[PDB]
Amino acid sequence: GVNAVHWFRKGLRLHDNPALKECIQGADTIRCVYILDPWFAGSSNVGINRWRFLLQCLEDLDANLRKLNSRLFVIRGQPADVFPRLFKEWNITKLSIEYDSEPFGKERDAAIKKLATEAGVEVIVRISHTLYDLDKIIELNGGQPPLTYKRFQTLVSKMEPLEMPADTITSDVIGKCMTPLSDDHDEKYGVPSLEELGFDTDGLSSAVWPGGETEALTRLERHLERKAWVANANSLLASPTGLSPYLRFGCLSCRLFYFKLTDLYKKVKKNSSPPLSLYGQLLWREFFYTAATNNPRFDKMEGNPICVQIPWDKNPEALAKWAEGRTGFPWIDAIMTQLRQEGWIHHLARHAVACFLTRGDLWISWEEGMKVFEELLLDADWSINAGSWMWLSCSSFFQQFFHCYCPVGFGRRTDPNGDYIRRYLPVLRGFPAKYIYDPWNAPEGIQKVAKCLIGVNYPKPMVNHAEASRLNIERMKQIYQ
Amino acid sequence: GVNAVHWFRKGLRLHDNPALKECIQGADTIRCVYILDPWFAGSSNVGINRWRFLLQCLEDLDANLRKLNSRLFVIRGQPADVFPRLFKEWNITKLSIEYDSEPFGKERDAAIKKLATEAGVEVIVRISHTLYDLDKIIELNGGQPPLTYKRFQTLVSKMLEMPADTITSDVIGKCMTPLSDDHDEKYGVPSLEELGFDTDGLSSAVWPGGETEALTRLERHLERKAWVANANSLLASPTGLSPYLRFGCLSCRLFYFKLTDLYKKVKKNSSPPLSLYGQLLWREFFYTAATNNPRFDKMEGNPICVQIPWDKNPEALAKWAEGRTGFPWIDAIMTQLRQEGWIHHLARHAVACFLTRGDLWISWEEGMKVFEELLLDADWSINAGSWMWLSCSSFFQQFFHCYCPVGFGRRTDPNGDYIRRYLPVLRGFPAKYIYDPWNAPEGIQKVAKCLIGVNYPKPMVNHAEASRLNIERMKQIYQQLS
Ligand SMILES: Cc1ccc(-n2nc3c(c2NC(=O)c2ccc(C(=O)c4ccccc4)cc2)CSC3)c(C)c1
Ligand SMILES: Cc1ccc(-n2nc3c(c2NC(=O)c2ccc(C(=O)c4ccccc4)cc2)CSC3)c(C)c1
Repeated sequence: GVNAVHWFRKGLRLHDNPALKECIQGADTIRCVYILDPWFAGSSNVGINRWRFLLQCLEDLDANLRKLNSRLFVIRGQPADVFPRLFKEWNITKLSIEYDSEPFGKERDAAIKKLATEAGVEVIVRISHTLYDLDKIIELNGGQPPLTYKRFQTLVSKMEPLEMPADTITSDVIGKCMTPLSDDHDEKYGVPSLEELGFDTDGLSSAVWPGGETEALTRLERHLERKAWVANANSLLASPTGLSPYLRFGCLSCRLFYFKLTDLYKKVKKNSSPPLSLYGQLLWREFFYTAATNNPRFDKMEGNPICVQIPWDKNPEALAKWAEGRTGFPWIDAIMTQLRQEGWIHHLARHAVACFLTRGDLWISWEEGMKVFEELLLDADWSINAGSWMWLSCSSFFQQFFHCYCPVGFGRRTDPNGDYIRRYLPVLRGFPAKYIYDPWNAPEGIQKVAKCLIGVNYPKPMVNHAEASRLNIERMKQIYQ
Repeated sequence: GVNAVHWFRKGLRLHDNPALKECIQGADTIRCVYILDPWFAGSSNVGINRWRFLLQCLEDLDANLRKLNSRLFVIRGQPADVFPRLFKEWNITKLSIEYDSEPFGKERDAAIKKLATEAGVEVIVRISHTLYDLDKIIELNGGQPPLTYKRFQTLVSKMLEMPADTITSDVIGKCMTPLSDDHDEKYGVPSLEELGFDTDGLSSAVWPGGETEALTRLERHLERKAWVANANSLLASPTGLSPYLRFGCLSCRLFYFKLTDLYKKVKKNSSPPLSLYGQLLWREFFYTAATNNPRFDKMEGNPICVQIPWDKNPEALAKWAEGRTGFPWIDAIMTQLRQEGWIHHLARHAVACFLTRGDLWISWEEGMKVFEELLLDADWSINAGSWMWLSCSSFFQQFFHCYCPVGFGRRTDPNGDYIRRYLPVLRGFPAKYIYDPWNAPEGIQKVAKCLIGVNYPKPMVNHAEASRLNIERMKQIYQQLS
């Protein structure tokens, strides 16, 4: 008969999944697969939050599929080795995927399409990770990706109204489509635990960001309700209505979010032409995906056509202290600790520790910061992470920043009372607000009363910002030439 | 054809702009440009008020140019790299600028003239940032700028130039501005975020930039003064004009004439006193003193600056720069400067004396750098000259008076309203203790809920001890020179 397979990679949801909906059409059987690729492997225990989030997404998908009398099939191995066996054993006729625009996903998917052709399997591809058809954006721009966000905004303004979401997969959508199940399904295709991937979980609290479409749809309605009523040092903390990690994994459709925000704006402000501020970072997300699709070395400086060439220092000792939150600047260290512990930090906090690492203080390549964020950040994948680190290190030709963050000062304006620093660095809980952001300048009496001695209980500033930043500012201006 | 470009740097206005008026004459096209030079980069969020004021000046220029069917072209890059490309691409034949007297500007403008010559572009320079032709003052004085303000007054006594008509739709005539479809994307005015500044913690400006704001303030300022014919003077006034004079949103020559006409109307007299013009001639004086002195902002190697061995104490500087000295008078002024970008002239005297010859004995150069980043109404010449003069670093201006960091505030604002506004942690403290919190009972402290050392910092020096020693240092320095 007609045996269909939907391949989950991103887009880990049943709502607004046009590839899955079209794959079910006319099908006698459906199997939803997720393939754990041993390509992604070798991470240490620091990368646990990404894996935990992913596994919780798969658990949620499996549970939602079970309400449809289906299951999620989790298969371990490389897609190129896995899919030819699946095609033969399940007698597959159709394979569906949500389009992936990133270059190595395009490479992977092109190879899998060749194998599908060899097996006589039709391939269904549908766009649903981004608001727009990125290739149409590139085509409208004469075949090259927009070089600036303003150019991107202008291109997007002329393009056809973004496609509306597809109906959720239901009892009715499935119909008489069925999922054949073996007795040992859970043993052979179950979602893995963290331990099975090798991670230590004995010292592990419950997630601040629980994965999955169910969590995301619940957050969406509360996020919309809170913003209607509205019509800070607590925004540095993880919000129970924050949606960004769910947008990265596809537990929440970005097109549904866009529509729900626009409808909210119309209902609250009684106006049909909202400002860009409404959409937050949705268009910047779309922009970095567009800039990366055709550039397989988007994540590299050397040989990358759109990346200014800058002689960053090689300093792994300084990089580690930055990555591990042991810089001596409580503001910077608190941010890296929150990132390491929970996997999300505020957007302004991302700018602060990125400027600190690259153009501001350490003169270390944006590539190294990207790799640490790649390991630790829940809500940014390869395109957006490479794009943001490039842009924020002044390595994009058309975005020169005139401003350089202060590692002490920026924190004081944001949390005058160092509540944020007292939370993520409790060893400084004694220090008062006048010294909490620069503990080195506190007298030894106030240090001892606080029961933390700089240099012993907490480390001293790793550089002098005034000295370092002035030189790096002079370095960058020379580079422009 | 005849394609003209007017280059805005200062003089961000359409009124009293003789360079732009002459550049338009005989031109087939006109484009007004502002060049964002990456040389000014590297500021932290502390420098946001200057940048915000500038961008609002540019926005206003663009909005007023749009009423003339024109646009402001904002280009990012160095003038020396930008202008040769512009000349070829737009086929420019003339380039106009308002004269800039500062050493840096003269150096930049000489390099751009050489590039213009190489391109076959005629260059138009007209004076309109100052009341007078500064070089004529210098020639009048025998080739050297006046050393003292009184000699300067004497020189201008013997010499103001009159203003040109505002650029109108009639003035533009058949001159037009060719526009690309992507103009806004390519030449639009940048936002603060595009320069890297954090705007999330930012309310609306106390000092909104732009000619339109300045001309509105000018009329209300003149009407208020006609009617009159202080603790609230420490606060920003809705009729204050000084930031607009610095950026050239308000012509200083228009202001001079309107003030003179007001005096003639109200007092029925034709010979006004110098006090009528306030800061206008001191502004002119510092521009004249600096224009030939590229090291005017330095002590060592600067010929008119007395050599004084200030201490290098960056810990003390930061407390002064961040308004954490323990003296609520000094701290309130530095806070108001950081948050808004203007403080009263007498407040400037107070925190300058405190930093240099009064208390901390830190070099006037360091105060100037903090002021250059924070202060909206003083540019390089006036800022360097003011810090030199007020730190007794000018040979011919010796001050016999040392400001008191507690007493001066009390005489100015007895209740302490000013301190309660910019330092609300001391809102509870009564007027007897608000200017010196340390000398107050712990009971009044606890009731006020600010404990010194806990909610606000303690005095960083003993003024009596420090000032006496610094006064002794100063008398010693002068004697070695005499
Ligand atoms: C270091 C870093 C890494 C990743 C992220 N990040 N995460 C996500 C997103 C991003 N980026 C971003 O929004 C992002 C947005 C703008 C710029 C920019 O240049 C720029 C240009 C002009 C004015 C202000 C700014 C750079 C990055 C969007 S979707 C989840 C960030 C903010 C920082
Ligand atoms: C620390 C500081 C920095 C800048 C300024 N400032 N701002 C602006 C201006 C100025 N200066 C000034 O008027 C200024 C005026 C006079 C003297 C002087 O020696 C002096 C000489 C005799 C009697 C009183 C005083 C010093 C500075 C004029 S246009 C905007 C000030 C007052 C202080």
